[PDB]
Amino acid sequence: IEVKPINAEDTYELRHRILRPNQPIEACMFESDLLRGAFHLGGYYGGKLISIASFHQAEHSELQGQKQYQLRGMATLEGYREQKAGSSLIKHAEEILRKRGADLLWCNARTSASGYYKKLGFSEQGEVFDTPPVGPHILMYKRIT
Ligand SMILES: CC(C)(COP(=O)(O)OP(=O)(O)OC[C@H]1O[C@@H](n2cnc3c(N)ncnc32)[C@H](O)[C@@H]1OP(=O)(O)O)[C@@H](O)C(=O)NCCC(=O)NCCSO
Repeated sequence: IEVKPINAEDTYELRHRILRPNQPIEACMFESDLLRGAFHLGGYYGGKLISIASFHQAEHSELQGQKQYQLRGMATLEGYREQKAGSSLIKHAEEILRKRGADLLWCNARTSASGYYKKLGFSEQGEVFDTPPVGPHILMYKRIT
């Protein structure tokens, strides 16, 4: 897997295909892409973008740490999962975040992906909640100090 910077617009196709296929493409144009300091990473394999992840500064009222970042749009294409594409994006992002002085990385994780974030050292906080129309989510976080 090769991890490279990508632009926000480069994420829409895979966000749409993997995360939100039953909504218009506009549902994948996350407003948070337009928040200060947002950045995006792609994982490439055999000449194809196959994994994506997006990060921006956002301090969650319920997590402790002066500077926090949120992960959105975490997805790897079927056929290319279980290759450490996702893990590679997260580790690369952790370097960028640590260099920026961020204290923690959090996600409103799909409960179906909770084991993935667990393997990457995230913890669950609070209770499972629903996010229309994309189902059960749970707050998860990793302290990176
Ligand atoms: C969740 C994921 C992004 C994972 O991507 P990946 O590239 O396959 O991850 P990876 O780095 O190869 O996997 C890392 C580890 O977690 C495990 N893992 C991956 N997906 C998992 C899941 N859904 N549940 C539990 N464990 C998982 C892998 O088996 C691997 O474990 P080992 O090291 O023990 O073999 C991908 O399966 C996916 O896109 N799923 C559908 C969309 C989704 O749910 N995205 C997350 C939304 S959170 O807001």
